Amino acid sequence: AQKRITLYMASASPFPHRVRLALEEAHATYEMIHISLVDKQDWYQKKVYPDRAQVPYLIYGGPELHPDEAPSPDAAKIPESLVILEFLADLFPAAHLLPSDPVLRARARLFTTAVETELLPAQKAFFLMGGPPDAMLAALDALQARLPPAGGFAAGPQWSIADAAVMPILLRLRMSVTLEVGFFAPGAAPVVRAALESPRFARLQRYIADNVARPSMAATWDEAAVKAEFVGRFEKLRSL
Amino acid sequence: AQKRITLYMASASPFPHRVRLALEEAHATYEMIHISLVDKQDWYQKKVYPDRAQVPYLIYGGPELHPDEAPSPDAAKIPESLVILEFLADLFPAAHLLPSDPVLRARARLFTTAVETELLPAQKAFFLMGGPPDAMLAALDALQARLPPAGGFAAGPQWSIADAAVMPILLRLRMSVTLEVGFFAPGAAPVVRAALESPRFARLQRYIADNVARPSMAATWDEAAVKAEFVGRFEKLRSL
Ligand SMILES: O=C1C[C@H](c2ccc(O)cc2)Oc2cc(O)cc(O)c21
Ligand SMILES: O=C1C[C@H](c2ccc(O)cc2)Oc2cc(O)cc(O)c21
Repeated sequence: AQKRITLYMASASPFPHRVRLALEEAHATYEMIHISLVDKQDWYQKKVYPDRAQVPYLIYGGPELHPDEAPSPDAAKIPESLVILEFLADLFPAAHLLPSDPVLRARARLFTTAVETELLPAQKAFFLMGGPPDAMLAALDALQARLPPAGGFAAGPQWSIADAAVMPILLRLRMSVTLEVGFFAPGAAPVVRAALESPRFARLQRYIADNVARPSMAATWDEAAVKAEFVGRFEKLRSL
Repeated sequence: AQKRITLYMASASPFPHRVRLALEEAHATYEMIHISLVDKQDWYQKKVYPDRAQVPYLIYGGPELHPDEAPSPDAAKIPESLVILEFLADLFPAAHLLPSDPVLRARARLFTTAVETELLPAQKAFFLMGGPPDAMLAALDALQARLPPAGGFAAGPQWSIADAAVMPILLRLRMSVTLEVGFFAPGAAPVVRAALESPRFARLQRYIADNVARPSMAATWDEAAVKAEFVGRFEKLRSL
């Protein structure tokens, strides 16, 4: 049997979306609970996750959870979207959320490492610090060249959690420069938008379409819900 | 030869030591090529690892490999010490470099996540940027508190690649503040050194001792060679 999975989450961040993708790809059974910035004050820092009150957060095991309850002592609390991706691959081995070959598992984890050390820093300096679009586009060149040039997904022919880790990021990057919502340099957003639609990113376009076609994306991507919450998160930042 | 392991390594840096600990714990057959961290052989970048020319770098498969040779095209090349650790737990499932339970595996990964996002940057601010010693001790307090208080290793009663990830940092940090070899603020190295010997850090002294008592330390930790290359690296960097 499958012990109980309750995911604490939100829509603006790419990070809960990563977890949902894997959960869907494993045809897992789970419930979701949403979490606001007022939830993290009133009850989610006091009652559920005191250390850092971050989502995403998996509760594995124990009984049915509703909002404002504390997780049972005996259930496991698992933060950190990448660890959770690894946990799901361990929990659902029949789903091959990671390939079986040790070298191709490394290749998946090297892909993710680079999303984290290279793609995310570039996005931050570009969308949040007004950096120039050259830097952003060169990070995207590099990401694209790490894709298998002979086609398929990040680690090769089979979908893996390396795809779950980057795809939420690319979708929101595209949205944020399509809506021009960000702390961009002047005209930076439409430079990046037009380049992502051009031949320089053919391989990446194809990779995005290959991921968006799988039933797991339709099941985890709600344009409006993400947009709504993405715009909001930008205004929070903006204020302060 | 379908299983040959060649490791590009060095002594001063913690990251190749992580891999050696794992190889010894797995009773793996392997060969080492020594890349100098004081005067890096430029054939390493030109013929072996052009992108980043960093150690550790693990060559899996193919024929015998000598210094000043390119690895075979048909062999796998794996950088990133934490990826290599996971790679070796997958190569050697019977060694149990990770526990079998998914929650305990997540526990190990979480522990490592914390070494990476809290301990290393604290060490960096401290050893490289001359930051105050109490900030460094605070990251050490937190590390110690994440250990099982009764005894045992990072993730439980069994050794795991999470001990392989943190033990080389701990050893070199001790050595570094004991010889005051670093860009420390006046009097900050002795504060940390004396606090590491005091009853505040007794649980952590235990952890280091328990790890050092395992055969894998004697087989991987040559303190005189580490110190020679660590001092030589530091003096070179200072002169610049
Ligand atoms: O999921 C991660 C991310 C974590 C990490 C997080 C932040 C950081 O700066 C570095 C590493 O390292 C790991 C180490 C592992 O053995 C397995 C893992 O799944 C991870
Ligand atoms: O070893 C790592 C570290 C890498 C990482 C590097 C920098 C960073 O900020 C976060 C993660 O992420 C991972 C993700 C995985 O699924 C498995 C892994 O072994 C790793």
